[PDB]
Amino acid sequence: NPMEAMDPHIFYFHFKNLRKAYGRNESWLCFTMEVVKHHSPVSWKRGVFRNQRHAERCFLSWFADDILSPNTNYEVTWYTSWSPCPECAGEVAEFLARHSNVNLTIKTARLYYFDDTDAAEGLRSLSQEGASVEIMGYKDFKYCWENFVYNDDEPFKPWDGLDYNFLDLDSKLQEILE
Ligand SMILES: [Zn+2]
Repeated sequence: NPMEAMDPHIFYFHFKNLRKAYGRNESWLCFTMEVVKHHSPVSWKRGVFRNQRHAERCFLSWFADDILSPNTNYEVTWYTSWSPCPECAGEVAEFLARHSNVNLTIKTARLYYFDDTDAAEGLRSLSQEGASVEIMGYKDFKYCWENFVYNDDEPFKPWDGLDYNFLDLDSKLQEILE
């Protein structure tokens, strides 16, 4: 179901942190995962998810059906193009509350297009369930380029406005969470 990496043009298009930019009708989810008991990690998995159900649900389906074992722990990290929608966000926090051997860190390139108060709550329900929510910065984009993109060993070229858009996004995110 999931992919290993994505085409460089899909990365630069869906992961540009232009807070308000339509054309991104899909939601992409880069993930990395560490499976571990009570010592060091005994395995790991990374990959990419696209919308085809949202990309969030395509993860939880694949994850539960193929990976989740009751006597093992999971350190999951998400890099999403759009921040998770209210419906998926609630279904993740419900998963998080029932599965304590899973910890999630969500980094998003963007929040939402409109100021939906609905969406700010799902982002809060997530945080209340122990999940870590943050806005992707230069280092996160750089990390996704090197790990989830067929980059052909080309450097990550940051776009104009990266830091400025992240700054406006991290501001709005912090107000949501507190
Ligand atoms: Zn969603």
